[PDB]
Amino acid sequence: ARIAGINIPDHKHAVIALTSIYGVGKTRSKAILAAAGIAEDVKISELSEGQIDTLRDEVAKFVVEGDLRREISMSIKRLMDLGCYRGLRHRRGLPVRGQRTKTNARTRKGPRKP
Amino acid sequence: GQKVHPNGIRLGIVKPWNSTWFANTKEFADNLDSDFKVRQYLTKELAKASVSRIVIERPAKSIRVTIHTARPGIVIGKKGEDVEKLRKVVADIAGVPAQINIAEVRKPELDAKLVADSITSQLERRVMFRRAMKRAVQNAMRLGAKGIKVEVSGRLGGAEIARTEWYREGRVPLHTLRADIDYNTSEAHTTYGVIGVKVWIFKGEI
Amino acid sequence: AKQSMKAREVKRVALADKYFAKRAELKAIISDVNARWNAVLKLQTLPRDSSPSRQRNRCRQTGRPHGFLRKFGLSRIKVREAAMRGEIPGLKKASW
Amino acid sequence: RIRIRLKAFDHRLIDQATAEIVETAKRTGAQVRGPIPLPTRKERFTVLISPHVNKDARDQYEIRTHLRLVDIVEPTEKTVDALMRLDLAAGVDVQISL
Amino acid sequence: NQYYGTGRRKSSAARVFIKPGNGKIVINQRSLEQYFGRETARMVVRQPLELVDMVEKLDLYITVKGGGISGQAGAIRHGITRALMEYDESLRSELRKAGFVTRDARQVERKKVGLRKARRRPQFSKR
Amino acid sequence: RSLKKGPFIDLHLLKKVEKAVESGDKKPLRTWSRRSTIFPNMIGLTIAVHNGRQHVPVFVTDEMVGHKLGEFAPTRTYR
Amino acid sequence: RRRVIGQRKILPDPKFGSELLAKFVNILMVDGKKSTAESIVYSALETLAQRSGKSELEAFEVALENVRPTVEVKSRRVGGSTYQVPVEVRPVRRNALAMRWIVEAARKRGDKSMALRLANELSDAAENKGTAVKKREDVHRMAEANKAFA
RNA sequence: GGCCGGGAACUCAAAGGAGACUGCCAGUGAUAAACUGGAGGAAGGUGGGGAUGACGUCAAGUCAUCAUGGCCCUUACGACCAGGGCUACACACGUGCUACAAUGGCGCAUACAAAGAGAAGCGACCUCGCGAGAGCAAGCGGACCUCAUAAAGUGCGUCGUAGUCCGGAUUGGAGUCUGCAACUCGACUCCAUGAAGUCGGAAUCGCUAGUAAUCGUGGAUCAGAAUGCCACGGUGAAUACGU
Ligand SMILES: [Mg+2]
Ligand SMILES: [Mg+2]
Ligand SMILES: [Mg+2]
Ligand SMILES: [Mg+2]
Ligand SMILES: [Mg+2]
Ligand SMILES: [Mg+2]
Ligand SMILES: [Mg+2]
Ligand SMILES: [Mg+2]
Ligand SMILES: [Mg+2]
Repeated sequence: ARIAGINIPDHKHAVIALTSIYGVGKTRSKAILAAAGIAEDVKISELSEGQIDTLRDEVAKFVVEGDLRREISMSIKRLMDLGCYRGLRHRRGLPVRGQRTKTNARTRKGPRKP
Repeated sequence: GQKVHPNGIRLGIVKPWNSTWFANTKEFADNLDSDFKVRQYLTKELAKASVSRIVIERPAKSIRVTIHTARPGIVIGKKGEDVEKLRKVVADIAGVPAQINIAEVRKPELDAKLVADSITSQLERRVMFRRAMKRAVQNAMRLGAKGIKVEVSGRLGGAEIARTEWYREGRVPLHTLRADIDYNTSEAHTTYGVIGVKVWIFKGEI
Repeated sequence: AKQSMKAREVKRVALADKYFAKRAELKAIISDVNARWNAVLKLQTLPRDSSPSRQRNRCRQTGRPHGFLRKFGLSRIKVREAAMRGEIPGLKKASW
Repeated sequence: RIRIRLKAFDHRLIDQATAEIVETAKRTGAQVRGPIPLPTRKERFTVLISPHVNKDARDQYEIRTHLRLVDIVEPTEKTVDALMRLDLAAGVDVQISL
Repeated sequence: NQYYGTGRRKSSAARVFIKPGNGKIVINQRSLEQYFGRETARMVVRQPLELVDMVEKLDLYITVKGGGISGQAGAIRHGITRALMEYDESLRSELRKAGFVTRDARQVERKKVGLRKARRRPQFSKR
Repeated sequence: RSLKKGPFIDLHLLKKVEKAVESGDKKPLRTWSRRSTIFPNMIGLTIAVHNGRQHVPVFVTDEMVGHKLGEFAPTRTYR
Repeated sequence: RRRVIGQRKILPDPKFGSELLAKFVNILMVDGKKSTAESIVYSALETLAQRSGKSELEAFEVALENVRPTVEVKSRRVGGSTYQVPVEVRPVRRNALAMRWIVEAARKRGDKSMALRLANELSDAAENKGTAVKKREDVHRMAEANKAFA
């Protein structure tokens, strides 16, 4: 089921499947179950109607999918358009966590640019 | 450069420490500093005193400072004058009741530090570097001992290129822990360059 | 060693004691959860070098800021140099 | 009922101080607990030997802090002072406690 | 009557108490299996036993500490075979014949300086 | 920015910036306390932050507060 | 070199008691995890011994009988040229190599769990079916094809 | 509950001593040295490992530890202060850590160790906190107390070979603590994000046994920045014809 949108995890346990929802990890997923009244081993797919209904209803609290990936980029901009070292880093494809650039950074900049 | 320090590699056996005194981690650190301050002063104020060793014991807030000089007379002075003089300074330099006992010497020609400190002095006196070597050796080997090895560093004769001199008589097994060797050095500050000196005196095995 | 620097350390020592020793407490005091006082938190501005985390030990003998051993209070070098002449008690070539 | 923390750098020395405290204390009443050894704490010291570069050099030293327990049972009036009449050796260290 | 056997290997100190009676085995105040049960360990302990009858031979009191799994097991086996000599100084010849009386002088090597693990020499590559 | 509880700043900028609050905006503020957090009092003020070379015309802004006057003045020159 | 070691005596198989089987477990063993090894050797040694119906060490032996090389080439740098010369493999080596090949090939059988893989490869071997036997074929073909130097 | 008397046996602690010499046996070797096995024994062939590095070689390294001949700087190459830089990044090379998973991941249960550190320290107990951590405050200068409830492992269960409950980089939001001071540039916690990576060319490195491999533990430096260094123990291989 859409649950939060598109994402339709099946077979996998409710917990490990719920995580598929863009914006939740082992924590948010493991809690949403009990909080809603669902086991862990329970297969989201095999689950009965209500056993999937509450999910959506409760996951509506925390932000997910779009909104997240959406506003998440806004926060990145807020500082970029600001002009602080942080933002400045992004508009330069350089690490903000204060790492070393002279070496190791392929994840930030990318593969060699010889 | 190799060869481990003998007196150091023997600090456990056949060779006693030069500062036997207990102390905990806290003040152990500062405890050495004073040990250091007193030594240099006791060494400067006692130039031609011909002192070789200078043990240092630290009992209950007290200090020992046992000097092993070849010329005690001067170290003593007029009725213990010189000695008494030093004692006060030490106590002040260490900030505690310090003492000072004198120790004679079993022939200077057989003591490391002495033979060294001396052999070096001669150099400053513009004496044939080579002569001093053999001279000091001859005596040591004569007054006893079973082995000796003098070694003068570089810049001998004032050559543009420094070169270490050798020479040594008798057996000097530095590899034998159970050999006991009187080793000591002394730098000779020449008119144009320092000149290290190392003396190896083997008295007896066990 | 650098004489200038060698003395530089000393000053920072006295200051730290002659001041913060009996003043730095302010932190756990007006600058801690009791009544945390922006005012008192702005007062600390005056000593500076009085801070403890400003020393560098340095070799008592020489002054090597690096090679150091709290125990002997000397630099990695001097330790070995002196330890060999038996100037340091109970210290000898360790092996096992 | 009185403990004696004996600490020396070399066993040769410590043993003497111990055998001494016990020796005299044996003829002043107390039966004494006994010259117990206890584990020896040995601080090690690894340090570069060569100046500048040559990390694969280094040199190791150590300090074996020997100790004894002693502790005299059934103390005595004279016994206590009997220790003042005997307390030397700079290499050793005592710490009489309860 | 009752016998005792030290036994130790790889810094593993063990204490055995050879005592006549069926064949109980209690290590560290616990069952032989409650320590090495269903493990390739509770076999070596019986080795000296299985070699000269057990289960219906006698019961010992094991008290081992220091070391590890294989350490404990191996250690105990030593104490046992050791104490056995007390009950009968003859069976030794056989115990020894099977490499028992001996003590594994094998011990972890101290990490030498310069190396990376007592022997592991870090690659220098560039020659 | 971790400072647990208590936005820290240097006394200098404070006594100086406060004057600006009343006297109103005007010339910059030659300051080196780039490690001090920006406050809403200096909001849109004429400040100046050092960076090894010299000072830079730093002006406070709405959201530009919980930050340090320094994270707005780049130091190292890069192409 | 001058040294003259030999065959480091190995502890006999626990659940059985066969020296050969023992070393087979070591070859498969990894990270000094001897227990984990046995937990895999037997599990697979059983799932197979079952099918074959006969005792493990039999189905085990048969499997090896195939993956058993008799000769191999030995590099030789004589005369500025590395001539590949074959030679009959000693008895002890024969069993070793076989076991090594079996595991090394079984480990990369893309199955689900090591155990299952081992079991399969062990079977295929008993009838020149798996990769284990394959190796021996390529190795044996190396020889003869160099019999000239032989 | 060694908990209590009590017991000095045992483990241990730590000072002294015994023990291994090719000493003994036989064989090869000239009836030598030796070598090869065997006995006895905890250990056998300089038992294992340290420490110990000849005469000298490289005008090898270090005037930045220190010392020093000479030469230079002496309102300046000297001295002080704040901020910045030494953490720059389009690159390349060496040394490492963690991965690519099922000899594994994850959950729960749960067993065995060594060696060390500590009054400006180690810091429990209990209280609060998702957690880092905070409050209160005992004990220990230490086989008493604390750091400290080892990891692999063993049981059970789940996962199902998937770029996958693999792997964690990156980054976003919010916080703890150290120190005047965490922008530049600290460590860590929480939620979220979840890259590359599917065992790596030519070439190349270490290691012959408690070694390799693997798994944890402590310390020095130190307010606060270890995957480094030094050190400890658990588990525990393969192979050696031959030059
Ligand atoms: Mg100077
Ligand atoms: Mg510091
Ligand atoms: Mg290890
Ligand atoms: Mg030798
Ligand atoms: Mg040169
Ligand atoms: Mg100069
Ligand atoms: Mg650097
Ligand atoms: Mg610490
Ligand atoms: Mg630390």
